[PDB]
Formats: sequence, C-alpha cells, structure tokens
Amino acid sequence: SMLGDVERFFSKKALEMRASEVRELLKLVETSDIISLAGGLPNPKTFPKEIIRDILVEIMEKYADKALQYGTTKGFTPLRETLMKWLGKRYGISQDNDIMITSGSQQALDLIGRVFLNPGDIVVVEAPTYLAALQAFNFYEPQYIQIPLDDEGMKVEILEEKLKELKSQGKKVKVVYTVPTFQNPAGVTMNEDRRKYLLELASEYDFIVVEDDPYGELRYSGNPEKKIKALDNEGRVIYLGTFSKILAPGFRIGWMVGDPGIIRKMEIAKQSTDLCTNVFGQVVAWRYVDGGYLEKHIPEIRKFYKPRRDAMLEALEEFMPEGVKWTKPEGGMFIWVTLPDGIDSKKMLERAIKKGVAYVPGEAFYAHRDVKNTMRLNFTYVDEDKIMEGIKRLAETIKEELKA
Amino acid sequence: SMLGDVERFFSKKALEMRASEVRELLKLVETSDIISLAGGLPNPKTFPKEIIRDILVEIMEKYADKALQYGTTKGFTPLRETLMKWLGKRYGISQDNDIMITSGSQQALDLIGRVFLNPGDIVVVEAPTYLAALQAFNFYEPQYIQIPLDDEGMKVEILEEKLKELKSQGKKVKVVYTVPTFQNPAGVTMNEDRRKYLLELASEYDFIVVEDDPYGELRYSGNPEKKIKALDNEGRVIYLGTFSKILAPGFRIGWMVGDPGIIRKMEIAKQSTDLCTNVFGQVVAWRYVDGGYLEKHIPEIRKFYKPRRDAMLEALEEFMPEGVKWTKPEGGMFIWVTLPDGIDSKKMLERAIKKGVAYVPGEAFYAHRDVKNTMRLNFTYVDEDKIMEGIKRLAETIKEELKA
Ligand SMILES: Cc1ncc(COP(=O)(O)O)c(CN)c1O
Ligand SMILES: Cc1ncc(COP(=O)(O)O)c(CN)c1O
Ligand SMILES: Nc1ccccc1C(=O)CC(=O)C(=O)O
Ligand SMILES: Nc1ccccc1C(=O)CC(=O)C(=O)O
Ligand SMILES: O=C(O)c1cc(O)c2ccccc2n1
Ligand SMILES: N[C@@H](CCC(=O)O)C(=O)O
Ligand SMILES: O=C(O)CCC(=O)C(=O)O
Ligand SMILES: O=C(O)CCC(=O)C(=O)O
Ligand SMILES: O=C(O)/C=C/CC(=O)O
Ligand SMILES: O=C(O)/C=C/CC(=O)O
Repeated sequence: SMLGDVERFFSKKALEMRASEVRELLKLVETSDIISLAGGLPNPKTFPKEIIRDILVEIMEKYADKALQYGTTKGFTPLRETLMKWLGKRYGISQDNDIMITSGSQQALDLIGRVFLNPGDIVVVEAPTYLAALQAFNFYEPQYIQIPLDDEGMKVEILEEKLKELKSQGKKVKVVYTVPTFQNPAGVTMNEDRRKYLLELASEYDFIVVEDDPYGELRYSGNPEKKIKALDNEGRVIYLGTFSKILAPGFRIGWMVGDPGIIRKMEIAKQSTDLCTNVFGQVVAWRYVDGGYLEKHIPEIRKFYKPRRDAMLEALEEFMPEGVKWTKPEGGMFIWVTLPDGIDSKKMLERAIKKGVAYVPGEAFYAHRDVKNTMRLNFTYVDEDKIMEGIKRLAETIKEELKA
Repeated sequence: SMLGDVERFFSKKALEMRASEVRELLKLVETSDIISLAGGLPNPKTFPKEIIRDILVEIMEKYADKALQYGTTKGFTPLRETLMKWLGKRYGISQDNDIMITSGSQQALDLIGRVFLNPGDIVVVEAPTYLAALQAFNFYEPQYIQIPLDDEGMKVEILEEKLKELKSQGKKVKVVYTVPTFQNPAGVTMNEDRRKYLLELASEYDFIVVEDDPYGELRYSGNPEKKIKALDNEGRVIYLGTFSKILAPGFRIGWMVGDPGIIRKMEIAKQSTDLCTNVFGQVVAWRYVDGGYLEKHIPEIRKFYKPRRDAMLEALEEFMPEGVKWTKPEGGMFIWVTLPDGIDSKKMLERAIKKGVAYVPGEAFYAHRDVKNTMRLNFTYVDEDKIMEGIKRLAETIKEELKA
C-alpha cells in the first residue's frame, strides 16, 4: 500500500478478514491443465442462450424503460408476482408470505445476518454447510452449533439434544440455517420426517429456519421433496431461491420469501446496501418465468447433468480403494467424499495437484473446522471424460497417501 | 406479522431501522398527478437504447458465456482495464491505483462503512450531504461532524477549525466523505483551491477522503474540474464512480478506485455480501466504454438536461418571492433552495402537495437533522413544461406560507 500501515484505518471486522490460502491455490489451479473437481460453477452448456437472446429483444422492444431505470428496493413487481405464483403451484408455498428480490442468495445471507444477529447470538448450521454462508454470517459474530449430516441430511435428533443442553444453560438458538436438498457441499437431502421434526423444534424452542434451496430443480433421480417452507404453518421459515443454477448466475438475481414483518425489515436493511437489485436482470428473469421458459428448460438442465453425476459415481465405485466413502446425491452439483485412516485432505491436496487433480478440502465447510478427512467434488463443469480420469487420479493419490 | 412480536428476533441495528414518513409520502406522490420535483432519477430519454440493443446483440454473439457465468469478486477484468484507461485519459487519475467493480456506488458506501468504521469513529460529511450515504454509514454507528457548503462547495476552512478542535480533545477524523461536483443535493461544486486544501488537511491530520462522483460528466456550463483523486499524490482518496447517470441505473454497475491495500480489503468484504456484481451488466458496461459509445453519448446527455436546468433557473428567478435563494448548478440533477423567515420546509410540504407540487424537504440530508428551511428540487425527470408550472406552484406555496 502507498499509505504504509493501511491497517491503521481498518475496522475491527476488517482486520479479522483474510484471504484463504486454499481458495487462492484453487484459483491458480483452475487456470492450469489440472483436472479440477474443486469448482462450484454450473456448466455454460446449460445456459438457455437462445431463450435469453429472444428475451433481450423483447425487453428492448417493450420494457426498455422499466429494465433500465432504478427499481424499488423490494424488487420488480411482475417478477415478485410471477415467483409467488410459481412457488405456489410448484411447491405449495403459501401466498400469505411476502417476497423480496435479492442480488443473489448470497445477499440474502448477508441480510439475514444483518437483521437477526447480534454478537454472540447462536446459529445452528449443518456440519458440513455452505462455506459462503459461514462467511456471510461471520461478519456479525455469531456462535455456531454444528449438527452432523448423515445420508438423510441433518441429524435433527442431535439438534434436539443440543437444544435441550443449551436450554439447561439458559441459552437458546436464534436461527437454524439449512441447505436441505442436494446440499452444497454434501449432496444429501433432509428427509420428510426430519423436515417436519425440525419445524416442531422451531415451534418448541422458538427459532427461525432459513431454508437455502439453489438446487431443488436439478433433480436427476427420485421424487421431489416437500420444501420445508411448504410445511411452514407458523411463518418461521425464510426460503431462499436463486436463478443462478436454473437460468445463469451472471444476472445475480435471487429471492427471499417469508413472514411480511421479516421481509419488511429486510427491505429496509437492503436499501442502504445496494439501492435495488439490478432491474435489467429482474426483467429478464420475469420474462423467463412468466413466459414459461423456466418450466421448459429445467428438464434440459436435468438431462445434461444426470450423466455427469452418474459418470462420477461409476468412476468412484470402480477406482476408489476400500475405506473411502461418498455420498450419492439425487441431484445438484456435488459429491462428498470421506477418507479412511485419518487422512487430512487439506495436506493431501498437495499430492493431488502433483498427480493432476484438485478438489476442495472439506475443513472450511465446518463452522469449527474440526473435520479434516472430507472433500467436495463437483461433476457439473469439468469435461465429461475428464470426470473418469480425474476420479482415477484422485483414487491413485489416496492409495499413495495411505501407504508408509 | 404471523410470529406476533417478530421484533424479538431482530438485531440491535435492525430494531433501530425505520421507514421514513416523508420518503413514504413522496412514493405516493410520484404515482399521482402532482408535479413532483422530489425525484432523484435520471430521464429515460437519456438512456442510449439503440447502443444498448447493439451491445446486447454483440454479447450474445461473442461474449455469452463470460456475461452469463459467475464473475470474480473484484470485477470483470476488461471493464476494470477499460475504466482505468478512461479515468487516466479523461481525468488524469494515476494508474498506480487499483479498481474494484461495485453493485452501484451505493454498495461502495456500505463497503466503506464495513471496512473503515468502528462504532464511534468520526466521519466528516458536508451539510447537506447525500442522504443514502448517511443511511449506509449509519449501520456502522459513526459520529458525524458536519461541514457547511457555500456556493463553492465544502467550507474547507471550517473543516480545519473543527479538525483543530477535535485534536484539542485528543480525537481524530477517520474519513471525510465528499460529493464535490454538482452535489446531490446542493448542486454546488468544490473549487480547485479547496480540493487541494482538503488534501493538505488529509495529510496533516491523517484521514482518508472518499470522493463520490456520479455527476461530473453531466456538465452544462463552465469548464471541467480536476477530480480530487487526480490531485492525490498520497493515495488517500477513494474515488467512486457509477454508470447510473451516464448509461442507465438498471444495470447497477459502479466502481471504486484507490490504494491497492484498501481495494484488497474491500474485495474480501464484498465477497460475502454478494459474491460478484452482476457480470452481464459488467460486460454491457465494458462494451459501452471500450466501444467508444460512452464518449459519444455524454454530449447528448448534456444537451438534453441543460435546457431543463435553465428552465428551472428561469422560473425560480421569475416566480420566487424575495428572500428565497437557490443554488446555480453547473451540472447534475438538482437545485437547492433556502427559504427565509424560518419556514420549516418539512411542515410546508403538506401545503405544497395541496397546491399540486412536491419536493424533498432538506432536513434528512443533514447528519444532525438541524437545518429546516431547505429543499431539493430535481429538473431531470419532469417534463419539461411542468418545470415552469411546478416552480410557480412552489412559489405561491411559499408566498402563502409566509402569511401568518
Ligand atoms: C447453498 C448455496 N447458497 C447460495 C448460493 C449462492 O448463490 P447466489 O448465486 O444466488 O448468490 C449457492 C450457489 N448456487 C449455494 O450453494
Ligand atoms: C452522490 C451520490 N452517490 C451515490 C449514488 C448512488 O448511485 P448508484 O446508482 O451507483 O448506486 C447517487 C445516486 N446517483 C448519488 O447521487
Ligand atoms: N467456483 C465457484 C463458482 C461460483 C460460486 C462459488 C464457487 C466456489 O465454490 C468458491 C468461490 O470461489 C466463490 O464462491 O467465490
Ligand atoms: N429514486 C431514487 C433512486 C436513487 C437515488 C435516490 C432516489 C430518490 O431520491 C427517490 C426518487 O428518485 C423517486 O422516488 O423518484
Ligand atoms: O424530513 C424527514 O423526516 C425525512 C425525509 C426524508 O426524505 C428521509 C429519507 C430517509 C430517511 C429519513 C428521512 N426523513
Ligand atoms: N479452504 C476454503 C477456503 C476458505 C477457508 O479456508 O476458509 C476453500 O477450500 O474454499
Ligand atoms: O433449485 C433449483 O434449481 C430450482 C429452483 C430453486 O429451487 C432455486 O433456484 O432457488
Ligand atoms: O463525470 C465525471 O467526472 C466522473 C463521474 C462519472 O461520470 C461517473 O461516476 O460515472
Ligand atoms: O456453487 C457455489 O458457488 C458454492 C460453492 C461453495 C463455496 O465454496 O462457497
Ligand atoms: O437519486 C438520486 O440520484 C439521489 C437521491 C438522494 C436521496 O434521497 O438519497
């Protein structure tokens, strides 16, 4: 810096902000010849570019001033209306909720942290959970309680145990954050019973549930789950959706649906952070839903990604040595791998890159960073032939790691 | 709310967020048939819609995957590079600075608050200043020091006097926030001597200057000022620009240029707030600048607004009674009016609306809400015949107000 010790101007929270060594390493990896399984990007082959071109034309013909002018903080009315009708019909979400458009779901997470969290307030997350949610919430200094996943998602029975223990200490949880369908990073889905059990606990212990659902339309097998929000009789759930993995991420348009008192406060918090979400992309998203193109395109996204999931699951079964385990997602973008014998997957990353493969070590996905033997793999966006070769390279790296 | 006392879940800062009575009133006014001079919107007649259509075509042909995929937090590299070349050539801003793309300048103000402000830190603003900057920074709980404007912008001598008084209390200012060209709301411009004086004080007292410049290209008379940033040999200035008033606000694209140590911290802070600014609008903006269209379009924006500033200045001179004073902007969107005899312009707004005219009362533009006799008028976004009729209605409202 030209200011010398620029840190002298920084706030306390800014002084705690750091670049991640692993993040920086993976950025460098993505530009080289290594087969990276570390990405969290959707595949541009799934972006509906012809439909988008037709919508851009339509916008310049018919809606140009609306798309180009400042918008309201809450969002473009027609997009709000179209999303609530979609959400109603498709998922059974109740029309008594209100809706706000956000600059991606990522912004929704930051607003959640702003509107609900005082320093020390307790937030329950899954272990693992979405890394950037931990990052959004950490600005507001919560305390976390981690609830392990199994193959049927959050172990809600362990959450009950922890709630009773917190109660015995005169403490309570304020928010439970869940990514309950095709989780980033674990790939697994909370079953129906657990969703209903979560909502009983939310009533009994008086907390808010944030359901973050980017991936529910990217279903490749099985039958559709009930959204937690569709079971929410009390108005305790805030449901987050996004166009990032159903349209394209580049428009940065997401939505937040919940109790109108909650949404009103979120609108005021958002006003100061950005004035509105970009209206141009909101009009694109409105045409995409209201014109029926979303409903038509979803099955093409699904046909695209399914064989990539399946190739990766075949390669793991064929190549991985005994002791290695992995999730079996019904949808989404990720498979999550657990190593035997106490291998530390972060230390192992060095070895993996030297054998021509990369993955995200799972440690940063745990709020307590306490689990060291996990990895997140992505199947959406390496070449579909590079999945087999990637998984083989990873398998051989694990074999080498396991010996003397 | 269906949760009853939903406030039980809200953070301390959320409990102190409130809707503004006047802002809500003015929203209702814009719907109706009142002549509103209260807007802060640019006129869609200045949006370069043909150029935008050609660029959208171009993007879908050549840049579709870049425009539709997630971007880096810092911004789209070609827009960053083209902006730095533009700012170098046009304004003489040094290439030693770094640049981050923001989701409007508004987001830049929130990030400045996050990165620099601990509760109690002292921020100097102009009196009046940009309302949404007060609102952005208020989340971070600064103390403000207010420096009056005169017709040549911030009275930097008064800022020296206050810096000396603070120093005698063992205290110092962290950030001076200035909107030094065609201010929103006052319309006036800090002269060159004061710019240089500000930067000497910045050195002597060790603070950072945030220069927020949405309007500098909307110049209708006079010669171009030197940007404070162009005079900044120490790297103490963070320069904020936006495409809102020179392309269209709907893309929500702005930029922040400053010391690389500062910009690195801003990038980390942003990452968790929104991942990236919408890439699709960043590509549009990149073509608009690099393609030479910004430079061609600026003179058409200026030709459009100039006669509207002039009509409003003519009407005020012809209609306003004695004692009323107003600023005489060389550019931008606003003219600022001062009422005599202790009229409270907030109380007078009711009277004005009954006579078919509206404006923004000036009180909320003061950090200390202590000046009661001012008003912000906008000339960009009506009609341009309703300007004369609006100002006449306003003049008669003031005459009646001045009577018992
Ligand atoms: C769990 C989760 N939450 C939210 C996000 C952030 O998404 P957005 O692009 O909407 O900001 C993602 C990525 N699709 C995610 O995996
Ligand atoms: C002084 C000032 N700063 C910031 C902004 C917000 O601009 P943006 O659309 O880039 O968020 C405005 C509105 N043009 C403004 O007048
Ligand atoms: N590779 C990605 C692409 C898009 C969103 C997240 C990811 C990630 O998994 C991490 C990342 O770099 C980020 O979030 O900014
Ligand atoms: N609308 C805005 C957009 C950006 C910044 C200020 C404002 C306003 O001041 C409000 C306004 O224009 C209006 O209600 O017409
Ligand atoms: O005079 C007012 O009471 C007033 C007027 C405004 O335009 C405001 C905008 C934002 C916040 C508070 C506000 N208060
Ligand atoms: N290890 C993280 C980087 C951030 C962190 O370590 O906290 C990742 O793989 O994305
Ligand atoms: O998850 C999907 O991909 C479908 C729609 C949705 O749930 C969302 O995008 O938020
Ligand atoms: O006009 C200027 O001088 C710079 C301000 C500007 O145009 C912008 O922010 O876009
Ligand atoms: O898909 C994504 O963008 C999320 C990836 C998980 C993370 O690294 O935050
Ligand atoms: O819209 C603008 O350009 C300025 C608005 C000022 C405000 O009311 O915050």
